[PDB]
Amino acid sequence: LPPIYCPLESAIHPRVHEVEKRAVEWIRRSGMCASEEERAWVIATHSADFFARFAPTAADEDRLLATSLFVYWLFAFDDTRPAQFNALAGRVQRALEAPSAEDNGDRFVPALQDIARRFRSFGTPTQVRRFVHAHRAWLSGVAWQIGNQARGHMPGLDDYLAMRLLSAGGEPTFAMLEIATGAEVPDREMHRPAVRALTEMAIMVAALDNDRHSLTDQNIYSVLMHHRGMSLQEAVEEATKLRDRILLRFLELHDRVRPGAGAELSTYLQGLRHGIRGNAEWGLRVDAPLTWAESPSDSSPSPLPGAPSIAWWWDDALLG
Amino acid sequence: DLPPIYCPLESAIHPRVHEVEKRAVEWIRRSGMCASEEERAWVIATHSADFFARFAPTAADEDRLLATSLFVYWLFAFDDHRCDNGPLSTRPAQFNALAGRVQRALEAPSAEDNGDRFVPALQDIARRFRSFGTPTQVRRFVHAHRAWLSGVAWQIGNQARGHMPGLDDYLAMRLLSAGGEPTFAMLEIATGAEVPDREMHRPAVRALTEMAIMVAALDNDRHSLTDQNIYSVLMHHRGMSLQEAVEEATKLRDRILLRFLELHDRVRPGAGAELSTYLQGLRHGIRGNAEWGLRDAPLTWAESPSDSSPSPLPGAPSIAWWWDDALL
Repeated sequence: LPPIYCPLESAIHPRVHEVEKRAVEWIRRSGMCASEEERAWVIATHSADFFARFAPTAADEDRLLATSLFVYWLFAFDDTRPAQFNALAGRVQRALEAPSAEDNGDRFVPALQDIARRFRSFGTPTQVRRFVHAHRAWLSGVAWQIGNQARGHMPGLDDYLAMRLLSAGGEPTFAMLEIATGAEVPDREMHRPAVRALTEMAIMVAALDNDRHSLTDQNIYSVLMHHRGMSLQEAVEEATKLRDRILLRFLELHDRVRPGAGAELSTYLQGLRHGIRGNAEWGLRVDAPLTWAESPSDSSPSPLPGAPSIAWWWDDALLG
Repeated sequence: DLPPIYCPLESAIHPRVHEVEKRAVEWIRRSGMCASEEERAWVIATHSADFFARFAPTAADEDRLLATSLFVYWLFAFDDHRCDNGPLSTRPAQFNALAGRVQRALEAPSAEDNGDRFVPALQDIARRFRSFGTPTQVRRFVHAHRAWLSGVAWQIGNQARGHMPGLDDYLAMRLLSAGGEPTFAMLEIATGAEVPDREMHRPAVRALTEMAIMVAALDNDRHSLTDQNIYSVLMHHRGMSLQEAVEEATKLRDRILLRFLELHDRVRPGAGAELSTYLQGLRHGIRGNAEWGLRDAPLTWAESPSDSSPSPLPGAPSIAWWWDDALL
């Protein structure tokens, strides 16, 4: 119901329409889609538009295209029993890490191995490893989500946020920023806990803005209605306060970290911000005047009570 | 009828192994990881300090060898109570949630246990790793850890279904499920020798690491001799007798160790000091895994490999890139 708090930079790659054209071509020739109907559904995600908002100045069009292809792949992959899914997650992950892996008629594997080949031609082995690890973390979150559903386990807030941090696909999406820009972030800066907390907070906000398409009954609203005995409206109210409070922490930690940051880490952080805005904006649009909340619905500087898995995001002692 | 192991690698053990084992035994008693005295004695009897003292035998800091040794105890204990034997060993849906809760606890110190006695123990190990490892080395460990849990989740999925994976899926799965990724990723932590990203992530070093892990895994399948292991896989998929499968298994394991030795000899000369140390660790680890498996008494080793082919293994495309030098 209420308008989104997002005081972050909005921009989109100027060559977005050219990337999109090539991406529609790759989707058609990729084998990942059985019928015309399924290819139109994938094309209709507008994933080139989505990702062009994450890396709006990427110098290499090919880089943007490759990264964009994976966002199309991820929406096509998302669209299985836990036991089979755990095997499928293992095979798909192996194919990403081993080019000699063979498809065995699985329609997703050749397409991901084509994305991986492209990533290997542009990115350092280091950047490829970051993407590989982010990819496994997303697959873990999806395995967790499919598990809860098969059992009829509605997770509490803490488990839901931990799981949705992985299952929403934000880890692999944000790990593509460097591959798209070419700006290699040194280990010493990338793995600073402060930078990990910023990455996870960007991911968590994009995930909660995606949930907002209550229009998978494992979502923040279901979780709060089931565990707090709230109505839908009391839960939309409570979800917005949680989310706004996370993005308020992100802006605060970002302003403490940005000043000292080198060129490559600065580009990456601008990416986090472009991606949070891009994610909210793309969700609302998929050129109408959009209204944005000028102010957060909850301004508390404190950790979320009930969510101890994310409280370290607020512990400055632990982030230095 | 069990042929001796081909392992012409350096066997060595930390001179302070007994001092570290004593501290390890006391941590175990205080950890809360063990419900009963029978469990404490089971975990102590793994001799995991002996095990990892063979992986990092010149570790300058005893506290680093202790912390990495604790995770080896933890791993045996978590494998035996939550992965291999209890209600979760055929309940992938419940395991996927545990894998998620444990992995999150490793990455987030503010995480709460929720009635899990394995979690506070892991968090203590994690606190140790963050006290003296770099954030980079901690992330290398965290990522290796999730990789191992994904293998176990795959394995448990296969078990619930009574699905016997083919050779390709079994080697892919077992590369993860046998716990070699997070075991080998603790070398740097024990040792203190931080390997730069550009060296660590080199396809050649990744392949040497996978090969080290795959030999240790198949040495572990041998040590344990329906069940998903190399022997049941070859018996089911090639219609072999146990005896033919034991011989086929030794052959393919020996082929992988030969490629590892061959790639090692090409990479080692140019390696800087930290990558050299890491490499030595892979070698010490393969041998130490095999040797700890067979235990005072004289051990017999095979002098020659049972198969000397220099090409990729038939029926396992997922590992063929270990032999592709243009890619490495």
